This record gives sequence, C-alpha cells and structure tokens, in this order.
Amino acid sequence: MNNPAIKRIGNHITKSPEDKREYRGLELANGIKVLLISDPTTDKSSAALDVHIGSLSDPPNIAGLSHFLQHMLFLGTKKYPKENEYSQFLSEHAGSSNAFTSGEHTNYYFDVSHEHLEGALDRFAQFFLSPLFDESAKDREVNAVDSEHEKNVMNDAWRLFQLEKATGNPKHPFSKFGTGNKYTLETRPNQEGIDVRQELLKFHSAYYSSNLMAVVVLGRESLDDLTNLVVKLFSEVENKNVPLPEFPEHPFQEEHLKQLYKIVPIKDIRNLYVTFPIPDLQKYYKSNPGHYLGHLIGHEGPGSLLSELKSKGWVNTLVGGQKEGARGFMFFIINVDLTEEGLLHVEDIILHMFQYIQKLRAEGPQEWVFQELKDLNAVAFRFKDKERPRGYTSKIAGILHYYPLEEVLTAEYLLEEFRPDLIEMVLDKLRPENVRVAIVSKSFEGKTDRTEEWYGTQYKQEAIPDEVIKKWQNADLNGKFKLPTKNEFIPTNFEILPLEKEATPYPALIKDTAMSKLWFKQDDKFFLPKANLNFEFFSPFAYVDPLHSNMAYLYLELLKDSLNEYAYAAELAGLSYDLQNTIYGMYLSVKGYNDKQPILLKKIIEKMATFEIDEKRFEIIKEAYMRSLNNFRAEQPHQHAMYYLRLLMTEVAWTKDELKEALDDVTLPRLKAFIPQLLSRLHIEALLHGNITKQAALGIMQMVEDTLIEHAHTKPLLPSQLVRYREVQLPDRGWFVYQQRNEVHNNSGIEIYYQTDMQSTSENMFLELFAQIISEPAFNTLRTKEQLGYIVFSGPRRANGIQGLRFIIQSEKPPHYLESRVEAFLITMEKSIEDMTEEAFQKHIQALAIRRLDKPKKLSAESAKYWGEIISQQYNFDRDNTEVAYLKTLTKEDIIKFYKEMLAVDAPRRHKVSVHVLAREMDSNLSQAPALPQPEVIQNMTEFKRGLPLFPLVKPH
Ligand SMILES: COC(=O)[C@H](Cc1cnc[nH]1)NC(=O)CN(CCc1ccccc1)CC(=O)O
Ligand SMILES: [Zn+2]
Repeated sequence: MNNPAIKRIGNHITKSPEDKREYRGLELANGIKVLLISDPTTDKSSAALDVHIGSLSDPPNIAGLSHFLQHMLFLGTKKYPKENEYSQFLSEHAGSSNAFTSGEHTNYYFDVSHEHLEGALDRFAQFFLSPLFDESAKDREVNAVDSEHEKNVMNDAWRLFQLEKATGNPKHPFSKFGTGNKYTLETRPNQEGIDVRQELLKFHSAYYSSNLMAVVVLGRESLDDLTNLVVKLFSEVENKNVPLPEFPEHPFQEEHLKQLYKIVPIKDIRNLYVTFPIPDLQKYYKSNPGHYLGHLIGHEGPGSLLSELKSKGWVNTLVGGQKEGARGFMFFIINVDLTEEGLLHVEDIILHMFQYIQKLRAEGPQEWVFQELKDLNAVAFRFKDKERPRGYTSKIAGILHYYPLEEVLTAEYLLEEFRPDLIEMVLDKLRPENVRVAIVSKSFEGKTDRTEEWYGTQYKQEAIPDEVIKKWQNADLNGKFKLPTKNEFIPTNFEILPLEKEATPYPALIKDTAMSKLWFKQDDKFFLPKANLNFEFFSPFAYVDPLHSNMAYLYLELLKDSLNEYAYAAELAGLSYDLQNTIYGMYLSVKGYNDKQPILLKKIIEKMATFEIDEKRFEIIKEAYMRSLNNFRAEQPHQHAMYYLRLLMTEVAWTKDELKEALDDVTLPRLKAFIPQLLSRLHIEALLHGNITKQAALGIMQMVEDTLIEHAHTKPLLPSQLVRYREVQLPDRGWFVYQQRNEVHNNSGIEIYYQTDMQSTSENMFLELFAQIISEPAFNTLRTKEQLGYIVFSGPRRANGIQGLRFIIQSEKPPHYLESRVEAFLITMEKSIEDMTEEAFQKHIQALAIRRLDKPKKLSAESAKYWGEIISQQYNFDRDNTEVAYLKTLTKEDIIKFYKEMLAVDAPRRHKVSVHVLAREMDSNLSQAPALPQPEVIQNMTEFKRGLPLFPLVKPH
C-alpha cells in the first residue's frame, strides 16, 4: 500500500476524449503539486517547474532580484558545477530551455529528446536544491539583465506597463521595478555594502520552498515510471513552509481614482487607456463574470461599442475586459487607438463608453449569452489542438497553483455556473466615480511636467474636472447600441469524414491549370473537424513599384476593415482568416472548423472582387499607414540590421523611405482603378488540408476561381510571368559592409552573413550541422562569457533558395568590435571541432536528426511544412527523411573541409556581408581575433546590386 514520499494521488484528471495522452496528478509529502503526462508517441519530453514567487516579493532595496535569481540558476549547481552543463546537455540532446519571472511566479521549462528525460530532469532538479551562484558568474550575468532592460527601455509597451505601477500607491509592492539592472543589481548594492551572492542565497532559501512549487513532467514512460522519477528527484526539496503572499489592498486607492494622464510616446501612436480597479475574480472562475462582460464590451459585431466609435471616425480598434493584477486585485480595462479626429473627442468617447455600460445595466444579465460562451468553450476544449510539450508543461505548472488537480486541464475552459449577481457586482464597479484615464500622443510633447524614474517617460497628471465626471455619470441610453444577436457561425457539424481509398501521405497536385495549382491532402493524422485552406494569388502588379505596393496594402487593409463586423462572429466560432499583400501578390489563409469555412471564404472572395471603398475610412487607414512606415525608425537595432540585409540581398525590394514618399501620390481614384487592374490577371497556388474530401477541395478551389471570373473578369497569367526573385551572388574572398544609425535606441545592431551555395541536400546538411555544433557554444562564448548582449543569435539563413550562416547581436559595444569577437569565436570553433571526440560528433548528428524528424503535433504545423515546400517552389515533401538519411553520412573531415572552403578567415570562397547599425550616440581574458581585410563600404544599394551576379533559382521536384 502506502508511500512516505507522496501526500496524495488525485482521482481521474478530466481530459478531452480526443486527447490520447494519459495523466496523473499528485502532491508530494513536501507539498509540491505535480502533474504527470504519459505520451508513448512523443518525440521530445518536457518538464517545467513553477514557484509561486516573483518580483512582487523582491527586497525593496534590490529591485529585480528574482529576474536576477532566475538568470543565475542556469549557471551551475553543486551537483553539476560546470557553468553551462545545463545548456550544453540540452543542445546535445535536441532540447532547449527557458524561464520567466512575473509578479508572482517564476516558471522554468525545458524539452529534450525523449531518451534523455532523466538526464535533462536530473540536471534540472538541481536548480531547486543547491545552485552555486558563482561569484564571477554573477558578475558577468548582471550585464545580460542590464541588457534585457536596455532593449525594453525605448519600447512604448514596457514604459506604459511600468508607468501604470508608478502612479498607483508607491507604498504598494505593485509599484516595484521587476526587471532590475546593472545599477540596481550591482552598482547600488555595492554602494550600500550589500553582498549579492548572500542576498541571492537568502532569497532562494527563504522563498524557493517546496510548498510553493508545482512541477509538470511529460515523457514517454508509464505513469508509474514517471511517478517514481519525480518522487526520486523532487522529495529532497526542502519544506520551509512559507505563507503565500497576498495583496488584499488595491494599489489604486481613492487619491488615484478620477485621474488623467497625458503621456508622450516614443512612436507616433495615439491611444486612450481607460481602467477601473476591481477585486480579484479568480475565485469566480466557474462562472467567470469579467469574461462575460469582456465578451460584451470588447465585442466588434453589429450593434457594438466599437461599431459606433468606428462610424464616428474616432477609433480604429478596441480591446476590453479583465486584466490580471495579483492575488487580491484586478483591473477591468477598455483601451482604443485614436484617429486624428478621435484625439479631440476623448471625452465624448468615454461617454459613449459609459452609455454602453449603461445599456448593460438596463438589460440585465443574459443566460443565453452565458450559454453561448459556455458552448464555444466546450467545443474549443474537446477539439483543442494537441500542444508542443514545453509550452504545455510550462502552462500547466502555472495553473497547478489555482485549480484542484482534477480540473487543471479544463479549468480555463469549462464554465459551469450562471451568476447574474456577480455580473451585476462587477458592472457596478465600472463607473466614472472610479475611473482612470490615460492619453498617449505626441501632442503632449513639451507640455508635461513629470518623469518616470525607470524608463524616463514624460507625462502629466490631473484630476478629471467634477462636472466632466457628472456628465459621464449621467449617461442616457443611446440607441446606436445593441447586444449581439445569436452567433450563426457556431459549428454544429463535427464529423470526421472517412479516409478515402486514394488518400496520400503528402499533398497531391490534384489540379494544374493556367488559373491554379491545387495541392491537396485529406488529414490522415489528427482527426479534428478542422481545415486549413491556404492561397497564394500571383500578380506582378502587387509589387511592380512603390506606389503599387502601397496600393496593394491599403486595399487589403480596407477590405479587412470592411469585413471586420461580419468576420468577428466567425472568429469567436473558431473560424479565422489571415490576409495580406506579398511581394508576389496576396496571401489568404482560412483556418478553423470546416463546418462553416465555405461560407466565410465565399464572402471574402465575393468582397475582394466587388469592393466599394468608402472615402472616410480610406483617409484614416492611409494616415495610420504613413505612421507605421515612420514608426519603423523606432524598431530595435537588430531588427533594422535584418531589414537592411533583406533589402541588400534581394533582386527587388522597395525601402520604407521609398514607400513613404510614394504614399502621398495615392488618391482614392488611383486605388479604385488599381483594384480591378490587379485582379484582372492572376494565378492561384493553393494548399487545401484537413477534414475534407478531394472533391470538396476541387469545388472550393473552383468556387474561388468562379467568383473572380464572375466579378472581376479575371484571366490566367502566363508561365514566363510567374517570376521569382533571385539572391545577389557575392564574389569569392569578398567582404562588404553597409552602415546605418539607429536614431531612437542606444544600443547598436549587427548581422553578419557568410553566404554559401544554393540550397541542396548536401549544402543544406553541411550548413545545418555546422549550425548545430556551434549553436550553443556561440551563445555561451558571445553572451555568457563575453557578455556582449542579451540578443545573440546564430544559425542558417535562407532566402530565394540560397543560404548561409548568420550572427545577430544587439550590444552596447561598437560593431567593428562585435565583428572581431565573432571572428575570434569562429576559430575557437574550428580548433574545438578538431579536438572533439567521434562520439561527441555523432551526438550532434543525432541531435540535429531528432530536431528535423520531430513530428507535427497539430494540423497547422503540418500545413506549415507543406506550405514551406510550396512557396519556396521546391515541393520536397519528404525532404525530412531524405535530408536526414544523407546527414547520417557525414564525418568530422567533411565538416572541416566545408568550413575551410566557405567560412574560415582565409577561405577561398568566403562571402561575407555585414550590416552595421550604430547606436544613437556613436559616430564611427579573451581569445585571439584574426586580422581582417579592409571591407568595401556599401555606399549605395542600387549600385552595389547593379555590380553583381544574381544566383539561379532552385529547381522544383
Ligand atoms: C475574454 O474576453 C473577450 O472576449 C475580449 C476580447 C476582445 C476585446 N476587444 C476585442 N476582442 N477581451 C480581451 O481580449 C481582454 N484581454 C485584455 C487583457 C490584457 C492584458 C495585458 C495587457 C493588455 C491587455 C485579455 C487577453 O489578452 O486575453
Ligand atoms: Zn529574462
């Protein structure tokens, strides 16, 4: 019978009957809540742990101490003391790992190839028993956290997030600064005689208690096997018995209500943030009052709040509902963006907001609205897509802290109790008497008197004038507002059509005309009543010039905007659509339950081909678009660097500058005329994949075609017109540099690309294995050791069927410097491939192998792979076996010669391009950096491209 180490074993853990995985929860004797997941099919295994502490519990005098502790647990324990044993064990077993710190949680998670769960899990458990917090590790890692912060500093969503905490009761833990930085984590602690290693030990020791812990483990093993496992490694975690922190006081007290903030953004954006404090509804999770209201306020359908603000040309988008706080407090929000006009009618927008809330009081709670939500959640739950295991374990570790073992799977889905009282109760808190208002606009530039300490946000604070409050308190009904009616998009037909006699393991080309290639597969794997239908429409007029490119965009935005009201129902019924312009024309994906898919598709194509612009909206979207083109100048440095490289290496690319200038030439008449033009000749390549038949698929594709013919007069396009763009071919021994300044951010950015050959079976596996071998050593040398940045990335590049190696770093140090530390790195690397065992080398193959052979867990992931094969026009649907088969063949020498031919500093075929993005402010013991040739500075994009060969395109299959 009984077991000393276990306190209890829960009953049946309720699951979806479609979910084949097996489950067992339990609580150890030390009080760790643990959920076990058995999946005999799984390629990777995963575990995650979540501690119920986070930054809300930092010592007041060392801000960011948990985010810091989180970074430090990866860096050596007593039992596995080598600084990077954890990240290197994973790299070599096809695993990865991350962690995050929120106000009340620290969540640690990883996956690994299924054969090394134990390996991975043992090294993992150590974090929670005896981390070393190595003194020189602490010294180094403090930079990476400073860097986490630098990137967030000029980011308008982080600033807002912290500024909110800075305008509530500063006495409250909510007002803490949870990232931390160099200043707060070493400089100041040094100044104040604080011994940080000790403070870290103390905190670990105080809060990392077993009672406050939840663990999830998903492996190939039996439930009995997993039980013994988790018991073995986790029972020695000590029970220091800490009470869980509570925060029953809202941090927004009287003095903090009826306030208005005027805030300057970094980007040119206008939004209005309306927020009421409310209690913590978490306990009401079985009826879920704030969800019911969120559904209603946030609704986008006919009759809705957004409908009206949108008609009045005041706001373009709206979000509303409950927003988490911590144990003891929540918020209820309603935030909109703001048109130019909208910015001058903020008071009116808030009235409308209250008129709408009034309409809800007048109408009472609605059992049918609650039923609808409920029915959707039961359908959603039953046919949920099966999840990637790392994400799943991370997620359930969190909610193990909120729900009885048995409801952990279903808690966030199944609604059970109708509560008109709670609905009323929450409604009665959404009142002008206790509202806070924030306006974010460039107009407040110059006229603010305040500054946020951490990010440096300029703002102004005021009381809402008392007659403004009254004016809102007296919100009449407004007849422009209605509740939503019954949702017609709700699926009722869930039948999984039987697998057909001619069904195929990969998509089959089942139609091949001048108008359209239709690739097709009935689903042989997941069996949920869902499908993905993907179309590429080709027109050469979508990207012919900058103006045409602008026009394609606008047109597709306006169509989406026109369709929103109608599409929205569909979206809540789990039928969604994506639609955007490409450098080849347009892309249209429709995913979800297949039951009403045909209807939604039809409406989209019908709308596309019969489109009637409305002057007023065109004017608003044009203006939004201009701004976002401008706002690019405020993306982080490494994004700039990637953007430039794309511009540099493609045959044809229209810069942001060129699009911006060309935008003013875009009048309503020119657009009206462009749309029929663009739809007159097309070609469609489509992937239809899911719970659908061959003849359904031909019918759906014909339907699309037939609609465009009937309404657009569309005609086929010629094969010689189906043109793909080529990548620039760099010369042997070549090295070019292109330099720009990031005017917003104070880091610099860099991308370094070593181009290699076209993609091919052998070229692919060379580059890929090289990647794998250097993957974690790069991170470990360039970040952990040399602490060059938070952002440090290396891996294959691929575009236009060509490929190469890239490095991406965001750093405080100049790029000339970044370059050489990579170049030093690359030698450490040849010279340590020489040194490695044959086994180490085979492990690497094996790891890359599992990684590539990892089976899609859900329809759209499989759809993705296929779609990848189709847009690249390689159609190599079984590439994974083929490429893997070949890879198993390679040897330490194969790799060295490849490296020596294409990569080493004095390689005969080194093709290096470097983008240097300099910081706001610049102007233009470690290994050995090789002396580098003087680069050719790229003066002018066009000229440089005029001066070089273009590669071929790759050949199909
Ligand atoms: C569940 O209720 C609803 O249907 C509507 C959806 C909607 C609103 N407007 C169009 N659609 N509500 C939400 O989406 C609410 N949302 C806001 C929380 C939030 C957290 C951190 C930062 C900013 C915002 C919750 C989320 O992010 O899951
Ligand atoms: Zn972090």
